Amino acid sequence: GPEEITADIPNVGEAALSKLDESGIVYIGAEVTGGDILVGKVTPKGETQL
Amino acid sequence: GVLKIVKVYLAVKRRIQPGDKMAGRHGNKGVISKINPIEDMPYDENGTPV
Amino acid sequence: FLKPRLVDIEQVSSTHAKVTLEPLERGFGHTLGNALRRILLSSMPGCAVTEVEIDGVLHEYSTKEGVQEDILEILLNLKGLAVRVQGKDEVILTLNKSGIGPVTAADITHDGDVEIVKPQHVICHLTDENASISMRIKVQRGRGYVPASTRIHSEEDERPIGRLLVDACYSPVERIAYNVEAARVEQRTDLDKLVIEMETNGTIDPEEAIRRAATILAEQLEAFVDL
Amino acid sequence: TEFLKPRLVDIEQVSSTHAKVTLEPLERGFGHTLGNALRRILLSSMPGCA
Repeated sequence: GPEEITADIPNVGEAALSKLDESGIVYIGAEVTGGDILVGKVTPKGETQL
Repeated sequence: GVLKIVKVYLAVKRRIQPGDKMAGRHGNKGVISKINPIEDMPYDENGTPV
Repeated sequence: FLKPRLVDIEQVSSTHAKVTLEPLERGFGHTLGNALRRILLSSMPGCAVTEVEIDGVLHEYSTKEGVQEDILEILLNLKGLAVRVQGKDEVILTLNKSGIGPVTAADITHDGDVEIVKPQHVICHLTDENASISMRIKVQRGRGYVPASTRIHSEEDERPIGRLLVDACYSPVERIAYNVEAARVEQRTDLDKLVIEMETNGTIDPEEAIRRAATILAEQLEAFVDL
Repeated sequence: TEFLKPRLVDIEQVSSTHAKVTLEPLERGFGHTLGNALRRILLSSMPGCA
């Protein structure tokens, strides 16, 4: 499937998604450090088989 | 194959720390070893450190 | 074991001065002068601007239309603004100005405890008839050198992206020099003097400084006197 | 504007004449400012009978 730039990322807290706008891209001018999410991206992988 | 691309531009400001390479115009290289306090700096009779 | 005491404190300029200590025994002029230079140059009270939130600025790397100073360059100018407080450990100063001309350090809003020691200090220029700059300048007080980098650990939602941080410059002292000349009191074998020529931004008075310096000195010796 | 004080000072005796004492929590540069100011007065001005 196609990969989405959507801001909905499995398993991330509100503090992580804070620095992102509704669209999933970090605001211009927001100061970041190692590990902060610059761009939310998610790719389809089906039937995990756990 | 690429649906969309997001390019983010980060501006990091790095100062100086042990390990950086430094040289004069005369071919003398160097690697900053310690960052010493102004208290321990050799000073002249007038009191201006080096 | 005759003990010293201070003597004439000669102000020369608002910047620097030469303080003197008259009753020093043999070699004690050096033992102090170096030990005093140490704490003077390093650990002293100072108040330097820290967090600055400006008008329309998202980050220190942009340019405000109507002022010829890059935002980064204006922040650096603030690090060099000398002020002094009295009863507050942080005060937020509101600077406003407009119109073609220099924006100096006297154009800020005076507060009960605000004393600007260099009203001519240039913050930035203004290049257009109608162009206005508003800034919240948060000045706090502290000790040593705290660079802006080590500040972003507590963080805890400093979300105000318009609040740009600068590096903490806290210190009055610029240049300290000590000279020991032989002081002849009318009757004594040989005694020495202490001429401490220091240099300052004017935000600390000489007698105040040398006390808290020596204060911390004996305060560290506290443990020393036993085990 | 609070100021850091030492702690721990285990005293290791070397026979009965001399010893090596140690002081852990000294701030920047204070090790010299103290160590030297005490070295100064120890070697020079002390009560003695010779």
